[PDB]
Amino acid sequence: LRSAKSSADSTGSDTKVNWSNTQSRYLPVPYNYSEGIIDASVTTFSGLKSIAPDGFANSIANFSVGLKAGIDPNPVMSGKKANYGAVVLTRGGVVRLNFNPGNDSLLSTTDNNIAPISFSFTPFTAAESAVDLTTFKEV
Amino acid sequence: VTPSGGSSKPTTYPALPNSISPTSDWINALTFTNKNNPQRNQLLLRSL
Amino acid sequence: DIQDNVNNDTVEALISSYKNTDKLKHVYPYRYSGLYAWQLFNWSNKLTNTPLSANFVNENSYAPNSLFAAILNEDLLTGLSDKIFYGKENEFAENEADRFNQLLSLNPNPNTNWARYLNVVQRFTTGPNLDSSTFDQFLDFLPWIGNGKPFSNSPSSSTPLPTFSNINVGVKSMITQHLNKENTRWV
Amino acid sequence: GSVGYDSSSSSSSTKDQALAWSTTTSLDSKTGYKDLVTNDTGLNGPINGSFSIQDTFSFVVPYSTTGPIKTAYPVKKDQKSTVKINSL
Repeated sequence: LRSAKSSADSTGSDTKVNWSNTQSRYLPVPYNYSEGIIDASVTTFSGLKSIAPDGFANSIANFSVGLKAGIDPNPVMSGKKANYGAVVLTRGGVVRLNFNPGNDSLLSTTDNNIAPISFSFTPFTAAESAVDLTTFKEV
Repeated sequence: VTPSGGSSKPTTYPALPNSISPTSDWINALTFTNKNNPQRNQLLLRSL
Repeated sequence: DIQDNVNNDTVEALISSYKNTDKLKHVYPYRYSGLYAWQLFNWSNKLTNTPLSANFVNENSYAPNSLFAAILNEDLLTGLSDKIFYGKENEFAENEADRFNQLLSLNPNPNTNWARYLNVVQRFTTGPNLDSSTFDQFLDFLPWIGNGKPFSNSPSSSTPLPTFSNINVGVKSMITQHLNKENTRWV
Repeated sequence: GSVGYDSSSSSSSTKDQALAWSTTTSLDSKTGYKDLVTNDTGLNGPINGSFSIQDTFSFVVPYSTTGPIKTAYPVKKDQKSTVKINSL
C-alpha cells in the first residue's frame, strides 16, 4: 500500500507497484444457467438461451459482490496465530479465499499439480441461485 | 462434397480400432469401448 | 466403421447451416454411430458436478443392481417440515407448444418447499476406491463362492484366460495407428 | 476484458475491429493445474476456432511435426509501421 501511494504521488513518469500476494483463476458462469446448447448450427452468443435465476437476463458474464474477511474463532495449536479467511459471492457459488496467518500469505502447498489452494468454489443450490445478486445490500 | 477450389475426397475413416467385442477397454475410443462405470458396479454386486 | 466423416468440408451440408427457432427444429442427414459406452455417456441419467442437471432418463430397474452406503445430515432430517409441497414447477407440459420450448429448470414457488429435502445426503459409496480398468482388476481378484477360485485364473502353453480385465488377453500392440495418430508417444 | 482495436483510417483489413482470441488450453495438454495455466496455447495470437479430427468435434486446438507451434498477433508484417492499435 506504501508503493501504491508512491505510484500515485510519482513526479513526471509512471512509477510501478508489485503486489506479490495475489492469484488469478478461470471462474466461468455455470453452464446450467443456460439451456439447449448443441453437441453429440453450433450455438453462439446471439442464440444462447438464458435460464438465469440470479436476477440477470444474460447467462455469460460472471459477477461477484460483498467480499468480507473474518477471524476463525476455532482455537489453533498454541505458538500458531489465529486463522482468517474471506468469502465473496459470484454467479452460481461462494468463493473461499484462504490465508496463512503466519506470514500473512495466500495458502500454498508443495505440489503444482493440485491448484492454488488459496481458492475454493462451492456451487449454490436452487435456493441460493434464486437470490437476485444485483440486490446485495451489505455483508 | 464440393467446396471452393474444386478439390474433393471420400467421407470415410483413415484407420480404426482393432476390436469391437464386449470385453473392450479402449482408452482412446469411446465409440468402440464397451466397459462402463455402471456395468463395473453392476458386475461387482452380481459377481459377489 | 461406416459412420459419415465430418472431415471439415463436409459439415456445411450435414449440420453447419440448419439453424433452429422458437417453432422449428431439424433431423440431420448424418449417419451417427457408436458402441455401448458412447450410448450410455450420451443418454444415461449420469451424475454430474451440479444438482438437478440430468435431462435424459430412460426407465427404472427391476431389482437392486448397486451396492450403496451414505452419510446423512441428521440435523436436516430433524429440521425438515412434516409436509412436502410440490407445485407447477414439477408438472409435465399441459400441451405440446409448452413441450417444444420446455423449461429445463425453475426456482421454487413462494408456497412450495420440495427443494429443502434435496440435501439430506452428505456423502455416498458404491464399491472399492479404484479408478478405470484397475476396478476390473479387483473384479478379477475376488474368489467365486461356488469353488473358491479367482476369476483372474492365474494360480493354475494352452492355459485359460481371465473374464473381467484385459491384461494378458490376446496380444500387445502400439496404439500409434488409431484415430488421430497423435499424442500417444507422450500423453 | 481489455484488448487492442484497429482505429486506422483510409486498406487495413482489421479496421474498426477489436483484436481478441480464445486463449483456452489445448486438448493434448499434460494435465495438472501448473501445466494447464502455463500451456503455450494462444499465448501471442489466435489458435482456437473449430476442429473435426476423425469424427470428434472440438473448438480447442487438439495439440500444442516440423517443429513447435507458433502464435502471432494479428497485425500483418506490412502494415506493422502504419497501423493504429489503441486500447479498449
